[PDB]
Amino acid sequence: SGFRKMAFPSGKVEGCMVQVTCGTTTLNGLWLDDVVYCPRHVICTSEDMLNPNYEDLLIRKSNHNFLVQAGNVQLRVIGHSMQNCVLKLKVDTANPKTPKYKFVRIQPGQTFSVLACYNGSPSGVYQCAMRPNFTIKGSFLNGSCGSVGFNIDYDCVSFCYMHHMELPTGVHAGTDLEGNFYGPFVDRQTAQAAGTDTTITVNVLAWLYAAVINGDRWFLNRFTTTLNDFNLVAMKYNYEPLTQDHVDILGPLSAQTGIAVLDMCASLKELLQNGMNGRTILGSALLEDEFTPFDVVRQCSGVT
Amino acid sequence: SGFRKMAFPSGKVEGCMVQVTCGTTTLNGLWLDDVVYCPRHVICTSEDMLNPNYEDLLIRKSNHNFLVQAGNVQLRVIGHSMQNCVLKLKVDTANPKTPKYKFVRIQPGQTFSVLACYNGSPSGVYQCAMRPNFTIKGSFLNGSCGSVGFNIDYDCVSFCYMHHMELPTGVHAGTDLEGNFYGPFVDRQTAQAAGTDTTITVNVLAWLYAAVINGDRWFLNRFTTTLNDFNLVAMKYNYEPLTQDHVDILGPLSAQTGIAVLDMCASLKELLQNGMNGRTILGSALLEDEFTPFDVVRQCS
Ligand SMILES: *C(=N)[C@H](C[C@@H]1CCNC1=O)NC(=O)[C@H](CC1CC1)NC(=O)c1cc2c(OC)cccc2[nH]1
Ligand SMILES: *C(=N)[C@H](C[C@@H]1CCNC1=O)NC(=O)[C@H](CC1CC1)NC(=O)c1cc2c(OC)cccc2[nH]1
Ligand code: NA
Repeated sequence: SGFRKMAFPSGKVEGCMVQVTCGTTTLNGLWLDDVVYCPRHVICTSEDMLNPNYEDLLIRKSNHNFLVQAGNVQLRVIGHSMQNCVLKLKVDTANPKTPKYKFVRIQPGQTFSVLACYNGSPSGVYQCAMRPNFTIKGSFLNGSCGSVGFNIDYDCVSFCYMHHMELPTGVHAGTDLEGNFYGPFVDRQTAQAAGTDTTITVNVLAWLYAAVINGDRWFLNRFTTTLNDFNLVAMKYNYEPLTQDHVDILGPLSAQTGIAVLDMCASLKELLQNGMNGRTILGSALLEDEFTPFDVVRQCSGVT
Repeated sequence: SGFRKMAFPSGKVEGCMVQVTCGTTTLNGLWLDDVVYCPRHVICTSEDMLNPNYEDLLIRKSNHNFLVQAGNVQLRVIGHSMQNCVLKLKVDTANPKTPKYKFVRIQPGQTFSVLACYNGSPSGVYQCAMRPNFTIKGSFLNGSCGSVGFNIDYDCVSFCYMHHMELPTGVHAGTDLEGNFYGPFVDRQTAQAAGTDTTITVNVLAWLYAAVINGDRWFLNRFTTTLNDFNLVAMKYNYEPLTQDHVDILGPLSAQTGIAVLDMCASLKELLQNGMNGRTILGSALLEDEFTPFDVVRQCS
């Protein structure tokens, strides 16, 4: 037992982190097969960052302008291209540590592990959630761009995030592995504001199911509600609306505890309208929203 | 910026996890060089677990009773011995993925990363602290015994923990890699209670410095306290006392933020006496004590 914010084992991703340098700018890249993926602003200097014309800047670069390094070992760049905000550098060596992998674009509310790297060296790993406003409350410093977030299913690594930016409020922004930003953010040296954040409702429900599994069930009530009425109230309490996918992935926890999704939604609606009244859930007095139903299933059943 | 519970990258440890089976019991082992380390209760049956005479049980086993598996590859056991609660199985193959490593015993208040594994397959990694009562607030299920905790210094892995047991309260217990339990716990199948736990004060102070570095400073005040008066109040609230060494290691964070240590201690004393008033610090409604000063420095610099 015990419930912890848990990250995936990072070895498979560690085996793929490299160091990409253009001129004096050094950030991190992802070496899969014979291709290295990294943020394109590696080709920028400071004066270019303020308003960059990445096409014009890339036409001026050649293969021999890119220094790719695994450790201190150079990988020769034999091709280069730009896909949205991601630079793809074809190298001369296929990574022998390439795992089975996919590129996926996650939805707001999903979690993933971030491998914080600097100069191609992994420094840390932590668990993160894509907020409803398409930011992440990560932990990044200078030189962390190109660090990736990922999940692992069986032995297959699904890469979903590449880091690019820190907003003035201290949250972070990035793209998928196809270079498309999450949210309305652009890779420019500008102070950009995110929309107002909200609470991830499906994750709070997953946490309440985790409570019921461990005996904590004072918050259950008689009532049920329709999905639409619940979403209407939830938006009034700065909670995200619940999608059909959300109801579907809550299915296993509903079957394990015997509590239907809409019944638990009525329980949470009562919690939002009346409060907690001093009482606690899993010790905590705050409702936790960065555990997905998958995370609860993973820690309350064991997976891989 | 930002602050998260961060674990060390686990790849070097993943390269060493194997599956150890004796009879019907299967748990995890650590394969370093030509030796596999695992919890000794792998040799016990449900009958033995109540009051196991481990040396009698071990002398009755042979090399061929132990099935060591690296993924889908059998490792032939050519020796076996016992160091306290840890069984050491000598195999015929040296692990090529063996990193530079050390066996260390950590003190209460220190943190480490846990690689939770089942049947030799790593499933998760998270950050833990050795509680003052020598438990850890981990996340372990059946078959997780043999999972290890560790830190990493440049490229050297310091193994400090091997998991053995879950207490009735849901906290966890284990040994160092020399087989000596942390705390008054025993590897037998009984309900075992821990001593009263206290809060790691120096860690709370480091985490308040982390909160100041990341903008949160509603809890600060214009007051200052002496070390002894702060320790009086802290012990009143079941907090471990703050030593001069603790004050010194907070030095870098004090220099970075410009807040003296005793100034922050006045802030924390006000927090303990008054409460949070519904407010939060770094998204937490409770005072966090599982970040050492070094963890904060490493993350905020
Ligand atoms: C990549 N190495 C780096 C990582 C940042 C720095 C601190 N922690 C992080 O997460 N990324 C950047 O520095 C990016 C680069 C631009 C292409 C996006 N810039 C920012 O994150 C950035 C720039 C500003 C700014 O510029 C005037 C004003 C306010 C905030 C801000 N953030
Ligand atoms: C190892 N695979 C396993 C890991 C446990 C199971 C549940 N989660 C964990 O962390 N360890 C055990 O099962 C140990 C074995 C000990 C003999 C060394 N046993 C316990 O943790 C245990 C036994 C009891 C008990 O027995 C009557 C009563 C209450 C609690 C308890 N915990
Ligand atoms: Na003060």
